[PDB]
Amino acid sequence: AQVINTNSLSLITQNNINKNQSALSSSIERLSSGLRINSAKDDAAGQAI
Amino acid sequence: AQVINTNSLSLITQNNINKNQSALSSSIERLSSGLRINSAKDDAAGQAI
Repeated sequence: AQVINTNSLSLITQNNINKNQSALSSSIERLSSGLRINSAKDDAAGQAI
Repeated sequence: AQVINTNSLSLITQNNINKNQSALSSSIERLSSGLRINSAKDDAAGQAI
């Protein structure tokens, strides 16, 4: 290898997984909850209606 | 052989070894730590950035 001070590829991998973790959490919490809005974290325009 | 008081070629050889010694020491210290800069006796722009 060339760089040993930092494993930049590992940083890219972690950055990629962090985004997918949010989608996983949102999917699980929306599946558990009956309501689609799930506590107004989404757009509130339909939430008020 | 002509004279024995001074062995000039020996001194020139010593100068060559001393010149190589700096490169050897720099190589060892740079291999020791990941940082390429390593307390830059080198150019200081990169360390500033």
